Amino acid sequence: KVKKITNGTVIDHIDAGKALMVFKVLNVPKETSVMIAINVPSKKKGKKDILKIEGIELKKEDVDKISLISPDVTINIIRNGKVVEKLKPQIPDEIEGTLKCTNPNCITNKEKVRGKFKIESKNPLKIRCYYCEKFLNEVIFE
Amino acid sequence: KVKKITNGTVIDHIDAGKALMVFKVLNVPKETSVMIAINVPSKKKGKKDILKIEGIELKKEDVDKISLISPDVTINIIRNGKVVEKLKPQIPDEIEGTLKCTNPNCITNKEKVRGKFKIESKNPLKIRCYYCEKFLNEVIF
Ligand SMILES: Nc1ncnc2c1ncn2[C@@H]1O[C@H](COP(=O)(O)OP(=O)(O)OP(=O)(O)O)[C@@H](O)[C@H]1O
Ligand SMILES: Nc1ncnc2c1ncn2[C@@H]1O[C@H](COP(=O)(O)OP(=O)(O)OP(=O)(O)O)[C@@H](O)[C@H]1O
Ligand SMILES: Nc1ncnc2c1ncn2[C@@H]1O[C@H](COP(=O)(O)OP(=O)(O)OP(=O)(O)O)[C@@H](O)[C@H]1O
Ligand SMILES: Nc1ncnc2c1ncn2[C@@H]1O[C@H](COP(=O)(O)OP(=O)(O)OP(=O)(O)O)[C@@H](O)[C@H]1O
Ligand SMILES: [Zn+2]
Ligand SMILES: [Zn+2]
Ligand SMILES: [Zn+2]
Ligand SMILES: [Zn+2]
Repeated sequence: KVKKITNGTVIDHIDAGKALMVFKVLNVPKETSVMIAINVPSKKKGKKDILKIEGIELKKEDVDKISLISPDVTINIIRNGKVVEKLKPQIPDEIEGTLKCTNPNCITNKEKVRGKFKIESKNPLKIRCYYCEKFLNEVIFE
Repeated sequence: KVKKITNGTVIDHIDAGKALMVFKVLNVPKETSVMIAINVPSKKKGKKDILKIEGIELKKEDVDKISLISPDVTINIIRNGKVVEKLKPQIPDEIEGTLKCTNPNCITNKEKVRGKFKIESKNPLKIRCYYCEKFLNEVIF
């Protein structure tokens, strides 16, 4: 019924309604061919989102960023139209820049100091700002 | 192969890379099931985007908004899994506010002034701001 990917990545089992957030964070080149399924059937999740990206094999850094958005996705490496590998995003121990400290008065939001964070818990996800040492109350990609 | 739309809308022939902007302006309910194809083959346009929405038949207002973003779209109404009607957008001659002038120096972008544009050409689409007289370099709501 539709053009099957030859070479690329299929980010499957994304929590329903979060594919657009994931896609934005990945920030792929403008001419990239992509298929985005939102709120579609899932035997495992009931409903889910899917991101199919042609011609790109995500780098570790991008892969792991996804873990901060949807903790149970399956990264499917496609080659010759076949799934040759399934990866799970890793929640990093530390993060450079990337996120916004949710403390309005943090030195990183008042001065020119790049963000720095540390993950202190994976489930639930708890991220502490290195500088003000306050936990983020939300995950925000800068 | 993939699940088809049973009842809803298939917005076809969207200019490549513009489906997300179109989807954003439609602002559909959070639980809406959707399929977005970006930069896919098209005999008619070489490359294009396609937006498929289950459970929603776009209202005229939305239809005409889409055209400003992508003038050659085809609105396909789906019922019982079949395209029962093929709609073409109507491009207005004038526009009140709605769009943001793409000229940073325009008064509308420095003071709180209600935008106003004139469509001087639909093929190709040329939208002129009444205040600064400059043509939009992009359709922004
Ligand atoms: N070449 C391809 N082009 C586009 N989509 C593909 C391709 N290969 C498989 N997929 C997608 O990758 C995902 C996983 O494929 P498979 O690994 O075939 O699913 P499962 O359903 O067998 O995997 P899970 O058991 O879901 O990991 C599915 O969502 C599938 O539609
Ligand atoms: N390119 C696509 N366009 C439209 N719908 C799609 C596309 N690819 C996958 N789907 C739909 O996504 C749903 C899940 O397919 P898969 O992901 O194939 O189910 P599973 O049952 O393999 O998923 P679980 O592994 O159950 O999440 C199906 O309804 C399928 O038709
Ligand atoms: N029930 C459906 N579910 C999902 N997609 C559909 C469904 N019916 C048809 N479409 C899509 O709607 C668009 C128009 O269908 P048709 O009108 O069948 O295509 P054409 O290619 O025959 O139309 P054009 O000649 O492209 O207007 C196509 O992109 C088609 O794949
Ligand atoms: N849900 C989908 N998932 C992935 N790819 C899709 C999906 N629906 C359609 N496509 C792709 O969109 C492209 C155009 O299909 P159609 O829209 O069927 O072509 P046309 O030749 O009918 O288009 P024109 O009418 O030529 O734009 C094809 O490559 C098709 O496989
Ligand atoms: Zn599956
Ligand atoms: Zn801080
Ligand atoms: Zn067609
Ligand atoms: Zn202006």
